[PDB]
Amino acid sequence: GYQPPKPRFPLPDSIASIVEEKTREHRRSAPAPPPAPKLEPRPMTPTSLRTGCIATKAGMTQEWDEHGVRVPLTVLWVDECQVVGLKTRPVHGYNALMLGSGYKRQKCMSPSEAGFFLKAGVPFKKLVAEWQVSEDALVPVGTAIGAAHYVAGQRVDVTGWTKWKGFQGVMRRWGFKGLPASHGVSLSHRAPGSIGNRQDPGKIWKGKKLPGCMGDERRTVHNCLVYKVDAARNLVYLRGQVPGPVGRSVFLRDSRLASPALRASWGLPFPTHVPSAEELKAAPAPGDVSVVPAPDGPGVTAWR
Amino acid sequence: GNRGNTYQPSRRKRVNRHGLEKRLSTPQGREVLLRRLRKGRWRITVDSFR
Amino acid sequence: ATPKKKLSLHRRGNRRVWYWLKRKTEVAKCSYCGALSGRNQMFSGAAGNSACTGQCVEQAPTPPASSYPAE
Amino acid sequence: ARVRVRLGDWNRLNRKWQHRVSMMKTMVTQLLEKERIRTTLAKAKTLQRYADKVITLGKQGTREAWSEARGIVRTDRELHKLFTQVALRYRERPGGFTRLVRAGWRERDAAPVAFVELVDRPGELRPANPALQRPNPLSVQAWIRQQLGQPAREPSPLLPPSVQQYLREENRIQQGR
RNA sequence: CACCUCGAUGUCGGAUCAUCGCGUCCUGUGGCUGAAGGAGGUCGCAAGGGUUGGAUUGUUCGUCCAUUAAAGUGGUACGUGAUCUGAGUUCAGACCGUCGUGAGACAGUUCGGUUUCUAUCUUUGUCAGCGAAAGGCUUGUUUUGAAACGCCUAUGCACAGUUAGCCGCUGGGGGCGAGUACGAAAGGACCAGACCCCUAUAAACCUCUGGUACACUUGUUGUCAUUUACACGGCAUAGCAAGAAAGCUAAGUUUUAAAAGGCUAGAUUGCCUACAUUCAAUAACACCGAAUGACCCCGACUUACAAAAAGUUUAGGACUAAAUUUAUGA
RNA sequence: UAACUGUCCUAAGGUAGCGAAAUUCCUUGACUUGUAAUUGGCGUCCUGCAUGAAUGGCGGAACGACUGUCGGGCUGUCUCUAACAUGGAAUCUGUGAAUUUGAAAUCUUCGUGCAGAUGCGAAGGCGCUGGCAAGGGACGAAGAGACCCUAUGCAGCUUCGCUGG
RNA sequence: UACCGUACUGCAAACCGACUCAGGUGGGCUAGUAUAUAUACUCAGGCCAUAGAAUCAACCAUGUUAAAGGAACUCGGCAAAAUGCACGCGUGACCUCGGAGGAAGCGUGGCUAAAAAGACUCAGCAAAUAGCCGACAGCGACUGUUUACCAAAAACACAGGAUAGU
RNA sequence: AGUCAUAGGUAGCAGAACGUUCUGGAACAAUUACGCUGAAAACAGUAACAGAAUUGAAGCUGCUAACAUAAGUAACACUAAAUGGAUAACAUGGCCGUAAGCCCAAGGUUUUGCAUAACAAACAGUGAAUACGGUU
RNA sequence: ACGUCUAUUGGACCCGAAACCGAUCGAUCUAGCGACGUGCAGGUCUGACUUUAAUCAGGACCGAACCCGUGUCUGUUGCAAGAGACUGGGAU
Ligand SMILES: [Mg+2]
Ligand SMILES: [Mg+2]
Ligand SMILES: [Mg+2]
Ligand SMILES: [Mg+2]
Ligand SMILES: [Mg+2]
Ligand SMILES: [Mg+2]
Ligand SMILES: [Mg+2]
Ligand SMILES: [Mg+2]
Ligand SMILES: [Mg+2]
Ligand SMILES: [Mg+2]
Ligand SMILES: [Mg+2]
Ligand SMILES: [Mg+2]
Ligand SMILES: [Mg+2]
Ligand SMILES: [Mg+2]
Ligand SMILES: [Mg+2]
Ligand SMILES: [Mg+2]
Ligand SMILES: [Mg+2]
Ligand SMILES: [Mg+2]
Ligand SMILES: [Mg+2]
Ligand SMILES: [Mg+2]
Ligand SMILES: [Mg+2]
Ligand SMILES: [Mg+2]
Ligand SMILES: [Mg+2]
Ligand SMILES: [Mg+2]
Ligand SMILES: [Mg+2]
Ligand SMILES: [Mg+2]
Ligand SMILES: [Mg+2]
Ligand SMILES: [Mg+2]
Ligand SMILES: [Mg+2]
Ligand SMILES: [Mg+2]
Ligand SMILES: [Mg+2]
Ligand SMILES: [Mg+2]
Ligand SMILES: [Mg+2]
Ligand SMILES: [Mg+2]
Ligand SMILES: [Mg+2]
Ligand SMILES: [Zn+2]
Repeated sequence: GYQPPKPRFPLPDSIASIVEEKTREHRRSAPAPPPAPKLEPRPMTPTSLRTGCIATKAGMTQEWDEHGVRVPLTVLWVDECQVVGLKTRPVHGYNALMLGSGYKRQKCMSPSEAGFFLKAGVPFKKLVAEWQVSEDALVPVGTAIGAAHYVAGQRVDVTGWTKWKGFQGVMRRWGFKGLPASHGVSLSHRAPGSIGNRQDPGKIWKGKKLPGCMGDERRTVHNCLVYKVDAARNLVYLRGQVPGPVGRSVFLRDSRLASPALRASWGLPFPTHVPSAEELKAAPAPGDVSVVPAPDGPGVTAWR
Repeated sequence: GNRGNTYQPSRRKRVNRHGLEKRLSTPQGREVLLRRLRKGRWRITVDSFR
Repeated sequence: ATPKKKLSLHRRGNRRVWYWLKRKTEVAKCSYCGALSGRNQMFSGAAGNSACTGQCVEQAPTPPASSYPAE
Repeated sequence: ARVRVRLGDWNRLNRKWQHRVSMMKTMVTQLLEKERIRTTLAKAKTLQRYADKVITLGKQGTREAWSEARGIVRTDRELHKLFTQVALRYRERPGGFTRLVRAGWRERDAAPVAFVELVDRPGELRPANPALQRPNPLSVQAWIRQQLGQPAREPSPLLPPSVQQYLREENRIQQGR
């Protein structure tokens, strides 16, 4: 799936001396890369973009609010999400944070990709992604991005890859109506119907809806609420559905759809949840459950 | 109704129609036999044997 | 639902690409009897191998057991 | 069209379900009469699952188990073998009474072929592993099995010495009534 | 008119699915208003997406039932039979009426009356294969210009422009604003700016509610087997009937702002101990999985506070090794 | 309205009993019912384009794989489709056709043109080749006769067409 | 007490259809539950050879089930669904007095009881077989016949009647 | 042998030639041909002069034969159901059972039996003796 | 006279009809007739005869064997140059 790449004529007629000296004096005169960011808590600039998260769908459950209404709650789990790489405006063309999640053994990963983690000094992640971030949002390599990055009542934009269903016809892929079951219709109860329009168009359109293998598609659900965050167990409880099956990782970000630059007064820590007293925290061991926050909302039964 | 099976075999009817004696019974049947002889057919009638 | 012209030798060869078989990159060879098969399959005398001399299995000692033969 | 492989369930084997259960009953009866049978991979995997179910039912040794096996297992010469030789042979084995070895393809239809046989018998093709593995009381596993509620589960003879002091008694025979 | 096809080529309908124009019915809007804001008449811009019911006619014509913000008009061989119908326009049977001496004619009414085709390549949807390299290192080094080592990039792989191209593209109604500015007065708004409800469309999901569930559980009829007409087994649509869990699904549940969102190619940057076999013949389970320092699969045991998908376990398969464990606290 | 009288060519101007009917142009015939809404039926009425005792007029029991309409029950026909079962289809192995075919290495739009272009002109696009699907185009394929016209054309039939024993 | 037939096949891979063709092909014999040669299972007997192997495509064919509705679909309830059985009650108009008519509509059914009765099941015509019903018209009195290969009808015939000839 | 003039063509008309088979002139290939070119074309490279023609073919939905394409595509779905290392004798399971069982007729006319490949059709097989059917 | 080109009569440059006139063969398909023989499970209703009783009638009714092909669907170089499934009509 690539064009024929390069004719690559080698002979430069001896102008190669000028280009080699120009390249040597171009790399050596480029600026030194900026220092390690070393982030502590920072101010909330209104036009500043935060990082995202790689969370794992764990299924759906039932909860009732204090007002007494059932809410469909999916539960996501943050699998040791850390910052693996970094891109910034001086050395790269853009300013981004590269995130990693999960874990894989050394024998289970390709040697070209394992070398990247061994150079970075981070464990071998199973998924690597990146998010565009502002200049003041560059968090250093090795920093965890857990459930505490998000707050209860926040609206997020979850991105997921849909369940695979295989090849289906236009009845359930495009939702087309077919022909009647019993009025003389011959062998065409699930036919797509007319596809072109005769000699004057003379062809089928480039965007025609025809049967195909739907499934595994990157669909984003926009502006979904966060109902509960368990910081100790890395659990976030979104309300509503998340695309994808259970066990597949999904992407999260602050909802840019609801963006007045105020972030709707959500209590978002800007660089990440910079943890104070990181000591006195147990490793995977005999730990217990912790406390969580939740939004309330007003008048779900204001009248009948 | 499927066609194609007009030939219903019967030895009595075959010998009684196209046999030697009905050919010899009438004059024009005898000239039928005579031109079968003039053509040179190895089988003169449907019921000839030896 | 019907070809309008006759297919050329070049176009026929291009269309017949799905019909060709891929070569296998591994084979399990018995050093004695020279038999050839996959690494996940038995190809000794119990399976089809008229050339088997039993040297394919190099050790099989199991004398002791005790049970009730139902007769 | 219902999903059987990919959603753990029984194979369809190109047959209606009543034909499918009857064919599996015939094959499990044949598997215990001659202890190694050869068939296609799909029947071989289905036979392995069915053999585990039937062998455990014979291992129960109860009257209801005999009644259920009487319909499941056809021969009756081999209903005795399942309840006596097979039950005593695998009395302490936690499943996995059968192994599968692939044997290539068959001539009539190029279908993959597997050898399916009972393990732990004279005439098997790989040495079995012991069903139990007596624990060292001076190792980590034994202490984990003391702090947590696990039994000893040691290898045992058919009649251990814990019944010897009952059976030795001449006043516990009842004369045979 | 008869220029094109009689080596015969679907129109005079709707069923599904479309694309485009604006001479705009609505939604978004500006001017003139005989302009009380309402409610109207024009006129100017704007084609994003919306235009529903069915009762009657073979009718694309038309009403009139009553709902909406509205129930748009056209190019589409008055779009669309190698997707569907043949209800009407081409016959063959018959009757009634008209004309005819009669064979017969009727674009007068009726009843009945064969819709063939396995996709070559042009499009289109989707899923895949092929598109090799090592170049010189005068090797930075070594003697016994060949051997690997060190370099620039070359492929591969990963993240992939404040980076190309392309697709989708953001629907409304009623309240609250307001018993209101207005207005003798009845009569009631522009602003949608935001909140509450609904309804579409689009994208998902199975948490709820249901449907289905054919090796699940219960009850039962006939009959064949049954040295017990105890239990169990076969067949009768799974024999029948009832109730089920996973999975799928909608009638269910969420989300649908300026730009959001997706698809394909990709300057760069980074990395490289990468010949690609097995775990089931349709991996779609599984590459964001495993192959013995392995719970990947399968089996076994337990769970009614899972009417069953989790937990333990290396029993079996993904073979494999020894001089401190046939081996992970899997 | 024309019942009785007045007229003209004329075999004679159609009775009790029929009629927008198998057959009535106006047509959605005014009239009642039928439905919320009826041009297709039912029962009246009259204005019979182009009805009517041997082309038999007037209705009836029973009968009809005949035709047009109304109620009850019933249900996926439908609102609006979903799951499952069996057998094809899709994968592999074995056997193994035909329709079609000037040669092809066959892009899009606009224009031109035997007047609807893959092949011409202008501009643009396109790594290459397939599997599985959908059928808008190739005026797809299948019949040198669907319909109209013509022939020193045939054939059969009809008659107060012509000629014949 | 001679002559001819005597193999094999004969609802079929051996006959008639170009075929190992889903078509057409005459007569006879037969066991039980049981009762009819129908229906479900089975006896004697026969068969499971003429493509096989797994699997979750879409789609097609044939079916099962489906919440709330129910002809709203459609030229037209076309196609499906529904009634479908033996013992009792009952039972319209119209009519050629025969019929309509099984009108319509409602009870009673398996199993145990040498027996006045009962058990429990959601379900007792328990599985398979065995009419949808009523009303208004049109046409043809009726049963029949008709275009083998798109029309089974109001077309043809029919008993009867009239006329003409002999 | 140097100058001038002419040379687009359908229907049509006129002129010059090439090639195929056979014959006459006594016999022009017994022992082959093969320097790979020549010519304006038809063509030539095994005479020439005359003559006799079933004398020249991409072109008639022509006829015959062979070979492709579609394409290793469609098809190998009416049914009872198969399993065990075999279209198994044995075992297990299933299907018909007013037939898918048995006995005949019409019709067919040897399609009927024998070998764990094989050298086997070349070999076998139809018996009227119960008052069997026919012939009368 | 020979040679060439036209013209007339011939099939007369070649191939192609629908046709017309005679006299062969075909009722083994199908239509009618004729002779001989055979078949119509199970029930239901009505009328008649005889009854100590093993009889007849109805172009009667429901329904197998058998005959036919109404509607729908499948199939359309099909299983079949007219078939299959389910509904159907007749069945003294
Ligand atoms: Mg059809
Ligand atoms: Mg028939
Ligand atoms: Mg013939
Ligand atoms: Mg299927
Ligand atoms: Mg069954
Ligand atoms: Mg669930
Ligand atoms: Mg279950
Ligand atoms: Mg049985
Ligand atoms: Mg599905
Ligand atoms: Mg193991
Ligand atoms: Mg299948
Ligand atoms: Mg054009
Ligand atoms: Mg493609
Ligand atoms: Mg294709
Ligand atoms: Mg003329
Ligand atoms: Mg038959
Ligand atoms: Mg045939
Ligand atoms: Mg046959
Ligand atoms: Mg049976
Ligand atoms: Mg078979
Ligand atoms: Mg219901
Ligand atoms: Mg019943
Ligand atoms: Mg009758
Ligand atoms: Mg009749
Ligand atoms: Mg010239
Ligand atoms: Mg000139
Ligand atoms: Mg000579
Ligand atoms: Mg010639
Ligand atoms: Mg193949
Ligand atoms: Mg066998
Ligand atoms: Mg015979
Ligand atoms: Mg002359
Ligand atoms: Mg004759
Ligand atoms: Mg019948
Ligand atoms: Mg009937
Ligand atoms: Zn070997």
